[PDB]
Amino acid sequence: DLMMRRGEIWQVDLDPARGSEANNQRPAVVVSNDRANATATRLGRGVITVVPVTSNIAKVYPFQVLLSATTTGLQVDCKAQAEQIRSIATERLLRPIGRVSAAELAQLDEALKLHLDLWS
Amino acid sequence: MRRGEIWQVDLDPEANNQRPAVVVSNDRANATATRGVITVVPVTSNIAKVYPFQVLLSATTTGLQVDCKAQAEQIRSIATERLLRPIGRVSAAELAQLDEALKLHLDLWS
Amino acid sequence: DLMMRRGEIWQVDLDPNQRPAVVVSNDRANATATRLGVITVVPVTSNIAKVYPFQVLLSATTTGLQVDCKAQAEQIRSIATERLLRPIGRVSAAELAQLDEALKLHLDLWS
Amino acid sequence: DLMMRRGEIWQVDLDPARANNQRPAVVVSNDRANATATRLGRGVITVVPVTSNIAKVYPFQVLLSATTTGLQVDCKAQAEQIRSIATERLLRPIGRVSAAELAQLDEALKLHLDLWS
Amino acid sequence: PVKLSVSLSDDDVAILDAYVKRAGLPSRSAGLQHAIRVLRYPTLEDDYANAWQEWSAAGDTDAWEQTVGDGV
Amino acid sequence: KLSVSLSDDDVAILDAYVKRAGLPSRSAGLQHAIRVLRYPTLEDDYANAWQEWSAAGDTDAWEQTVGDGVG
Repeated sequence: DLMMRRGEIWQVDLDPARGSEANNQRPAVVVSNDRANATATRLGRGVITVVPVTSNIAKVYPFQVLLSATTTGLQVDCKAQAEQIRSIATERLLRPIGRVSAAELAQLDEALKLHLDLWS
Repeated sequence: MRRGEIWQVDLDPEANNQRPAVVVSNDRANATATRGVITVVPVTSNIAKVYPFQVLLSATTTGLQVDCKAQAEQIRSIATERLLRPIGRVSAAELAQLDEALKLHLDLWS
Repeated sequence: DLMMRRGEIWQVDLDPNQRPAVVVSNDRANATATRLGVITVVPVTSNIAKVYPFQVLLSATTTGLQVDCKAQAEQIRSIATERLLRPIGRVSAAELAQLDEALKLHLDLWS
Repeated sequence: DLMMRRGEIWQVDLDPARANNQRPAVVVSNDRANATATRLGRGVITVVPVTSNIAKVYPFQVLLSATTTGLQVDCKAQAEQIRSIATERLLRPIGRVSAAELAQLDEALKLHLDLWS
Repeated sequence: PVKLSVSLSDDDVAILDAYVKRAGLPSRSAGLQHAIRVLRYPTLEDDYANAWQEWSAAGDTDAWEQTVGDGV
Repeated sequence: KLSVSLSDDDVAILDAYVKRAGLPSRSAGLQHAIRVLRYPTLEDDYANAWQEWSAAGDTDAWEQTVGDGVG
């Protein structure tokens, strides 16, 4: 029951021009709070905040979280990059994929707190 | 590049498309960013309303000409090459308010 | 002169127009009411596209409501005993527990 | 816009034809619903009618003591007459029951509706 | 009745006490019961708006108004 | 640190929320709840803030950065 909410993974368009412009097409985890998200869904339009996700695992940093294909619905194992967090218009949402596990979501909260210096 | 500084940001792909923003990514990510993005919060001079996810930055300490507000709900990570020049920095109190606004918008416990 | 008990789905007559509703007043008050009187009911509708937290999904049964319905606790009403025509059926104990929770949510009650 | 709040006494119109069957009633629906109905200017409020017949006060009814501002005579809230009504039937606010009276009304509603634990 | 020891910041306890005074509640515990229910139903306001809109939109529900004066 | 008294159903709701949200403690759950009590019109605040943002053209202004660091 994906409803465009926090922790959900959506395929989004991150190209400035969009249209027939190829690539910059990435999965992303919604990290904006669900009062904002629910408002955007009620209005049919809004500005959400997402963490881009990449299939290029490479070197994993403490501000990134490993997301498993077994739970997320992604085709391959991926990595959420909290250091790439960005707000986008809901027009750039393309397709719901699934959501991160509760453990993955907890560690994404950690990674966000680290990247944004919000550890207390 | 340090957290809390207001910088002028190049938003070109042309002419004069530059706007101030507050740096919110931590100082060490800022130091290693070109290995690359800096996470900033946009700032606007329209302060008719200030919402709980937004923070007023007082022209006394900003370096901006007028009181502005940081819109934490519009947080964005941008290419480091877009950070043109520093304009100023928020106070410690304004930066704490920005911390609270970021935790609110991103649903982060503390 | 029939007895009406909590959790029973009844067909009510809204004439000065016939609708199902779940009895939610307690059985002592109901037994008194048949002799006096009003009974508190929760209207039931067949519009189940969305079931909000103050509403309860009532699954269809063969002898009762033929289609899935929902009890709308946010529309709770006390109506004259004479309007209570016939029993349609009984909500399950699970459905009635959910209805208790919906009533406490709507009326700001705890425990 | 007058904000309807739980535990406050409003003068309500209970006539089907909309005939001077107006009488006080205590708002008992929760304040999230109440504030939504206020903000939108439409909705449904759940109230408990109040009567000036205080002959006998049963455990499902609550004695409301008179005030200088609201009801000028003692009354009783009849939780057994609870009903939901359109917001336009709420005419004007009269007053507000005490905290103790509102707790009493909680117990009266839980008793009448078998919501006790 | 379950009892808990919890850690809340000074600002958080100030917010809770303000909600308690605001809602005329007898204790921080009652305040926290209200808070937990709010946690359980995050979109309750919109839920009521939509439920009322569907109810009023259905013509088969106006008949219920005929009972508004029952028992009184 | 305080001591509160809640019902079994209250603690069950709180634990279900903490579990679903991946929070580290019941105190964290209660912190979320209090933060929700804190801002009653936050949905409205977001609607109005987005309206200001769009009315000023700022999404068009900042949209050239939406692909930075990725791809």
